[PDB]
Amino acid sequence: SHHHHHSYTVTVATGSQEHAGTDDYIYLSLVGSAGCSEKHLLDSFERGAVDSYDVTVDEELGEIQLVRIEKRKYGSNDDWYLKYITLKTPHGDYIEFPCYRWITGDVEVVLRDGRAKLARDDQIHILKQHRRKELETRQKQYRWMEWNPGFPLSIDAKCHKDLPRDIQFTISERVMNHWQEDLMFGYQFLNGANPVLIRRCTELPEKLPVTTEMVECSLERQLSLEQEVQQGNIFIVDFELLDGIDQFLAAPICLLYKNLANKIVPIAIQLNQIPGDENPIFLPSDAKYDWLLAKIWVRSSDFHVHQTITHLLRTHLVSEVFGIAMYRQLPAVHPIFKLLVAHVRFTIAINTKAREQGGHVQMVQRAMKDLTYASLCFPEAIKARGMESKEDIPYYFYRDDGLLVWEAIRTFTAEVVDIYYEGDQVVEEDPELQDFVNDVYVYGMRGRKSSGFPKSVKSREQLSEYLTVVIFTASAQHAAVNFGQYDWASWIPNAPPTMRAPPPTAKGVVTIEQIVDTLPDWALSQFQENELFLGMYPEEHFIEKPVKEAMARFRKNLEAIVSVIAERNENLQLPYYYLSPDRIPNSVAI
Ligand SMILES: [Fe+2]
Repeated sequence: SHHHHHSYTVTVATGSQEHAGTDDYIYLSLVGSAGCSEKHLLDSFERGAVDSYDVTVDEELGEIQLVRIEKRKYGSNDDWYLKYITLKTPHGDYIEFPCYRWITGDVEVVLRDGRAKLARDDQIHILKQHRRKELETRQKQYRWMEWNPGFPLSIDAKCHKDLPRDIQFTISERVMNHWQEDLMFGYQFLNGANPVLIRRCTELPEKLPVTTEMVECSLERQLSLEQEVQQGNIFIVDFELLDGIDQFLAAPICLLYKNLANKIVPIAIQLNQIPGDENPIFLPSDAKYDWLLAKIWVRSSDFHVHQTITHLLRTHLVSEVFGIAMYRQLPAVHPIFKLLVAHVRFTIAINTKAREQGGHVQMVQRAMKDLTYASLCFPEAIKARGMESKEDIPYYFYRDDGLLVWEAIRTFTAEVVDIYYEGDQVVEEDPELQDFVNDVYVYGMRGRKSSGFPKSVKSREQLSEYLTVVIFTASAQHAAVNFGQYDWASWIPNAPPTMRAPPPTAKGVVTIEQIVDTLPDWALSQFQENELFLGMYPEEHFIEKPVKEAMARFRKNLEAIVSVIAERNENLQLPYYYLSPDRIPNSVAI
């Protein structure tokens, strides 16, 4: 008798997404250590439904190793999303078999129980054959393809339809009123949509011939400009990557100053790289609209770097690399698959629907040189820009909140790594982990030595760091650069997507008219009702108590971080909440 909620006791859970149900014939087989069962027929599996069956075997099978599912068409094929199967066996044991896959009827689906296993744990043929065939199937279905010259390699799929079925689908107001203010312009380099470019200047670049006389009115400590550099109070945003893209663009240098109120404000702007009479150093002491238009041009450049580099290349395409490497080299039963699969959810499909729908390609090609592993290790990357000291640079909330979430994910990956890897040798000898890391280096990052990506991982520490890169990039870093886009780029003058006139080549000439003639004549910033936020793991790939306790500790820690950020934001002029963990999605899904 069959009991449907909404010998062996078999429970089948159908997904809650639409079209998850099927009307087709479902056959179940049990593979035990002492024999296999005949194919049993189950009779429809509706969306959200849990169907339970009582199955009597012809013989005693021993400990159940695998469950097998075949979907024969009843009339027309009907894709079926299977969440999991469980068994209560004749010997009283309860065994859970995580699936979370679409079943199209094209092949048999064979599931391990949910206890996570390294290759080293699988010594009987039944299990070694399953694992080997799974990886061979994965590496035929998930392949590398060069979409555009020089890009990280992506998925071998022209259309979203061609992907394997499993991986298919107030601040605005403030900007409007204050976008002309030097303070607001400076604030965004630390806490707007693109807070990753500014760095501490340690000597003035020869290509920016600014003098203490030019900026004396902006300096407030009775020091020369070169003395202020040496005291660490001068910062720079340099868009030289835009230089040499041939749809009008510039490649500005923007010099900034930490004033006595400890706020970083712009003090000089050169709109192109090569200094000259027709490339002036604009200053806040210039005519109102000279300085205003210089700033708009920097806002335009920051926008384009942000869209193509900060966002697309360094979070979307990087996350897709990690996701393809995971599907190709880690079987479902591997603990790093179980950990990472929720953080690459939808990443490949999002990128694929974008690709199907010149100068932007060059920007990616030029930024590949800086797409390093160290650049993705958030604490080290902050320090490499000289921005680490909170005593020195006190209003860098992207840094402060990133550090806490980076450290929370690091704590979690370490606990997980220590449950499943007893020492450093087990990490080094894990052949699937080594092939996963190697695919990233060789295929995703093209094998470029200067990427700094590890060729192998040989300790628990190093593996924890590497998993934190993957998870932080897909979750926190993506949210910080994606969800402030409506706040900061919905007022066009603060973020022009195109420019209709060339940059001004002299002072005292631009009018409010010329500013209007230069400027042009929300989708990606929204969350969804389904949205899964950092540490929500409804798909139970892990079923074991130790890792489940580690996940609960991870959530509690993220909850403490939410409270810290909320109490910090209570006292702030303009709250920074993009890195509050209740707002950080698990993955790149938008
Ligand atoms: Fe995104």
